[PDB]
Amino acid sequence: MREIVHIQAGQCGNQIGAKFWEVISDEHGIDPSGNYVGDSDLQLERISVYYNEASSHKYVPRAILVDLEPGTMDSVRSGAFGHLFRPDNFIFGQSGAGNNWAKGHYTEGAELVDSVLDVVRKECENCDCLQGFQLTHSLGGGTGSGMGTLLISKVREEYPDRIMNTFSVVPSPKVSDTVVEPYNATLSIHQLVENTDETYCIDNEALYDICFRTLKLATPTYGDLNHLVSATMSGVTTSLRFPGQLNADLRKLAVNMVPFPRLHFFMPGFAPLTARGSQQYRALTVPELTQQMFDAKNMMAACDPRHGRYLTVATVFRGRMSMKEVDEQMLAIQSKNSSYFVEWIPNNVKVAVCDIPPRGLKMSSTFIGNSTAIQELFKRISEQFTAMFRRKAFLHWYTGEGMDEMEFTEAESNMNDLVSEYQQYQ
Amino acid sequence: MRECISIHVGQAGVQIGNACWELYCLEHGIQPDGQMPDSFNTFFSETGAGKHVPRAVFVDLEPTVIDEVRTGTYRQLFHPEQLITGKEDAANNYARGHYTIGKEIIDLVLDRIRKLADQCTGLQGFLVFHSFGGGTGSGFTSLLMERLSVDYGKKSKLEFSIYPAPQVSTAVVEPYNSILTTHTTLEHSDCAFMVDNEAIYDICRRNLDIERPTYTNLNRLISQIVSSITASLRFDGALNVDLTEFQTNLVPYPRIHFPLATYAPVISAEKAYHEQLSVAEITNACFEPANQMVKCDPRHGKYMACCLLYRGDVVPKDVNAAIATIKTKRSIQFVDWCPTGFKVGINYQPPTVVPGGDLAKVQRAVCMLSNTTAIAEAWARLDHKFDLMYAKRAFVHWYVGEGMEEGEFSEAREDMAALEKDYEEVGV
Ligand SMILES: Nc1nc2c(ncn2[C@@H]2O[C@H](COP(=O)(O)CP(=O)(O)OP(=O)(O)O)[C@@H](O)[C@H]2O)c(=O)[nH]1
Ligand SMILES: Nc1nc2c(ncn2[C@@H]2O[C@H](COP(=O)(O)OP(=O)(O)OP(=O)(O)O)[C@@H](O)[C@H]2O)c(=O)[nH]1
Ligand SMILES: [Mg+2]
Ligand SMILES: [Mg+2]
Repeated sequence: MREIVHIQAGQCGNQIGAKFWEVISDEHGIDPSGNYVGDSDLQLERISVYYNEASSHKYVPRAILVDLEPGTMDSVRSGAFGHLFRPDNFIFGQSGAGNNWAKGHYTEGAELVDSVLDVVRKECENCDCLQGFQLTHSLGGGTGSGMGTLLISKVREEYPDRIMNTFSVVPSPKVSDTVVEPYNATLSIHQLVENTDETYCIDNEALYDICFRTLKLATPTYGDLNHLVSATMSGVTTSLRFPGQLNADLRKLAVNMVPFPRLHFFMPGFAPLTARGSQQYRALTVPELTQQMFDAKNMMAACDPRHGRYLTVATVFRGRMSMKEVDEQMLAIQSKNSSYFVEWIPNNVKVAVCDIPPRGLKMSSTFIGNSTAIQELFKRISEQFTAMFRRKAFLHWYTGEGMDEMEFTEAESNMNDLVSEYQQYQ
Repeated sequence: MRECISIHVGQAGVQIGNACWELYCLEHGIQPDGQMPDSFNTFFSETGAGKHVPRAVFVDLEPTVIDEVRTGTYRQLFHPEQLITGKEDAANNYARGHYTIGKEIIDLVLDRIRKLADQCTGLQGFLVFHSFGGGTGSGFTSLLMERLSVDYGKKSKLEFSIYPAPQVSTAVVEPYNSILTTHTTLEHSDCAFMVDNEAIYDICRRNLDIERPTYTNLNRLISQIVSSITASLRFDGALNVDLTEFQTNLVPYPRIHFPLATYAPVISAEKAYHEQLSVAEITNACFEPANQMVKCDPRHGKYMACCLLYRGDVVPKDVNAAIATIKTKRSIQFVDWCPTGFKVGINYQPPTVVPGGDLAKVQRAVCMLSNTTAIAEAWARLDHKFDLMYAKRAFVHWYVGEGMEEGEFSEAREDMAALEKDYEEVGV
């Protein structure tokens, strides 16, 4: 009930996906074989949200692991909790399409788009009821940005009545493992402003910065970064996936967080983040989680909440607490940080709670926030784009494959029109 | 032979249904099975030899809520079908609940209450429990209340709205949906009770001394005021009060029917032994500017009428003496046209306490449902929230995309607007 598909793209999504189910399988006591071993029944009641119930009381996810090269999925099959996936949902290609958006969007994506539109069209109508669509990609690559953007663009014109979402790892200047990621991200955002009604602009820059000061780990691998994002979006969906004292599903938070269609680019968060040593000293309580998740350093994105004011936020808890200590504080947050919150919209918060905790912890939250701080993000990409676009550099990889030059100036106009709206309300 | 029944909308109403029916089953001695090892005739339906079942419907689009009941301890108590359950929630939207998703589910709930209505000899009215959050409690009740206005226009239509507080709002679009929901309740419902989440917090924080109150402790208090209103029917009393005369005393005008509520004795177990509860004390406790469960200033707003429903070991003289003390107090005033603002109700049933309940066992208790102009202040705060964001045209395209028109929002404000003037005019 209120089911939803799960899509990947590139190294990012497929690696995020591998740990997306490392935790959810633990939230339901699922083995890597797909077998149910968990003891609780609250977790099994809504197994149907993510899992097509297979024979021998087994469970396997929707999990459309799509990619333009087999290097990822050949790894995911060997990875832990990799056998539970369906092999039919391993939609591979010949060449990974490189970091070229157009060569991953127009032709080489079209070569494979029909193979992945049929399997989602299979899973979609197979579901009793679908809440929406959900994927995990990056705006910097060509795979996650070329076909991962084409894909959702074709799913909305096939299923426009259904809301959806996307967890897009945006590029960054410091952690920049790509040259043309302005072009890849400037062109994907051209579609995501209309082809998706909520985008969680995670950025790999912060996820290191969080793990140095807060976790204080000496070897943050990509997995350790993903363990934040995997346990993050699990919080976004825990409302509908488990019972709750107060529930906020993907639609109930999207509708009341997005005032205008263009303004739906978010930043997530996750309150309890501690070293293995400094956890015992910190008594985790709702007033302390709350101040920990509204600050600048906990939220995972390449922007500063201090500069830009909040429009809307939400706090999806995963603990058995009292709603008094929750909302008395989140009014106190808006009293202390009244300048940082917008005055037009009173009580920008949309709180939500779940009765069950995650494994190991007693309490947890997630901070989704639509701010004007991400103005600086898109304002920065337009600077990287404009400097690289003034001199028509790297275009012949785009222009030769397709991608007429007029479309580049259209993309920056929208993003310049996008930030133009954030400053309009700021 | 009175047959008062109770429909429930939203997790606000459903989780109150868990409290209200946990309470009633403790009153009559009904086990959680539904089989008791007359009073129950009002709320329950006898079946077989000893099996009793509640006359209610827990309609809720979000299946995650009702599954707590269908996976709970009252599984074998509630009739399986009257736990109506949709498939996709209204998601804090009048539009998604009022028209779009409502059409898919009215056929199940209407035909079930109709199976309860005709089964009842003669019913007084149905108790609604809908919050103004925006989901089922705002739109799905709007269509439900009007379809019952045409089906049952004569019968009383009560409700208990968890009105969003002005200082605190659990969601973002509560300033919208509460203003949209005002139309159906002022035109259909005969008297619409109001409750705040921030108000109940202050009671249980200050008096009961609980700094971590949960919704299983809030609703456990609204379960009592509802039981207080219905104990006149559900049990005998030396001076009973029926719903048709209850609302007759609060409602001098047809539109002025939005009272607040109050429940004086709210004290811990150890707190009980130290302080003896007298009829003149619980009476005076109700008239405090904070003991009521609506965030307002009763000192500024003149009272229009009241129905004090004492219950338990109570006598009438000290009620008649207590109310004499109230009229002498200068902080408590009444409008000129109303010489008498006190209706009274007594019954020999004390309030029943849930085991492991924050509430204490008291030999007597009182609930009063005051209709006054103090509620205009709470509404003036949220009407300022509405026109503020609505001036910016915020979140309207989520409604317009669902089917409603932009003109409807101004009309709903106009209905609330003229409603504010009514409390001001009668105050003169
Ligand atoms: N925070 C994380 N960031 C990641 C992870 N994996 C990749 N990335 C980042 O995401 C960006 C996306 O790169 P891709 O996944 O598209 C590599 P791929 O060859 O599949 O893309 P194409 O260039 O389209 O072929 C890249 O700049 C990385 O810095 C991860 O596990 N965590
Ligand atoms: N007193 C009290 N109020 C509640 C409770 N749960 C929710 N509310 C109030 O109800 C409002 C939200 O409406 P809900 O009843 O959750 O509506 P819903 O069932 O979520 O409807 P959908 O959004 O369509 O799922 C909030 O403003 C809360 O203040 C509760 O347990 N007790
Ligand atoms: Mg790639
Ligand atoms: Mg709900």
